[PDB]
Amino acid sequence: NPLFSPYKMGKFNLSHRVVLAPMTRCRALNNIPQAALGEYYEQRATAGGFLITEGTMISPTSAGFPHVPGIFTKEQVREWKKIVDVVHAKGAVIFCQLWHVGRASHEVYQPAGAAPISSTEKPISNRWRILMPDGTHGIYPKPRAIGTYEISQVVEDYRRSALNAIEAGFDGIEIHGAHGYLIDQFLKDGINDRTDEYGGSLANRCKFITQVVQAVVSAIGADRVGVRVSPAIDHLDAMDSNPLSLGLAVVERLNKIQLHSGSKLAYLHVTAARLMRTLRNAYQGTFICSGGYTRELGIEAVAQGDADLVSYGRLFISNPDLVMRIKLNAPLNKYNRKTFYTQDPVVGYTDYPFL
Ligand SMILES: Cc1cc2nc3c(=O)[nH]c(=O)nc-3n(C[C@H](O)[C@H](O)[C@H](O)COP(=O)(O)O)c2cc1C
Repeated sequence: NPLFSPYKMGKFNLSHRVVLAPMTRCRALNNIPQAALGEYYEQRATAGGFLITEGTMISPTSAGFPHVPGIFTKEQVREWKKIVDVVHAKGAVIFCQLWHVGRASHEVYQPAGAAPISSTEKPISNRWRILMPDGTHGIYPKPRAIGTYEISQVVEDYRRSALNAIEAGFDGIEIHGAHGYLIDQFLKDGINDRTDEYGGSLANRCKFITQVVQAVVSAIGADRVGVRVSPAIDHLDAMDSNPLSLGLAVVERLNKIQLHSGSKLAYLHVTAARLMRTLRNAYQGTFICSGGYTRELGIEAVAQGDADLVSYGRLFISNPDLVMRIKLNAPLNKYNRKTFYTQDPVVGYTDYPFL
């Protein structure tokens, strides 16, 4: 089983290649990490195993879900440190995913009910609805297209959040540039209708993610920085006319950032020759594949060299010992979609049984 051959992910030595994918669970009440999160990640932590936390707010305007953790206040760093210690006390490596939803927000999630910010003024179409704090579903509003000065301010929010994560004890961070959120709103030409230096050509549309990665790399180091993208996922109207060309353009800038920094990024994380094999071959460094992978598909991806690590999402919600179950080829538990985003600290969160 190649999933349990060790792997060197920069400075971190992993004992297996099963990774916990980032998953918003909405148990961080009032954007403050709770003790339930520490129990949740501890259940899933393994000695030498890699964990990626739920998307974490970088600023008061970055949230589009209820009760998602932040890492932009000192109270948030204080609470995150207790969760990181418990995870580290089981021998695991943990990255904090920095997450800005962009236009994928709503009045109720914004300070003073302000409009969400984005690369464009176009809202997410009527086909998608946002989850509201009371469990209902609302309408995505018109975002406010930000200028270039505000862009550099959002980049500074990524930078300050990356330092706060290291302050909390995180081994590193992952840049959330997937699933049609703020960074994807600049990447995809189905959303980015700008005419300034951040829109139009592939180079202009890759400029925002390039500045975000360079800023956090300069702050904490490249080997503590992971990047996640999803060129071929159309979530929230995040379509590109050429997802392969866009994905290869992003890899080219990531490869260049590593050359200009003298170090490799922690990894490239792609969720969805296959599109995934093409980006892996083009990227000079560690590759994590994500999306619909099983035990056999993950074994095969590592054996054929398609990826170095495999992240599992939904199966990790219902199987806290998913790493052990994959090792023993033990039957897995079903997950309950109803409690994906509820607020109970136990029900549908930490009460999924171990083997
Ligand atoms: C409830 C839920 C929350 C998720 N939250 C995030 C997130 O915050 N950031 C992210 O990049 N992906 C998020 N994802 C996507 C997963 O990380 C993963 O890419 C996707 O679930 C496919 O993995 P799987 O088929 O193994 O479940 C989430 C998925 C689910 C089901």
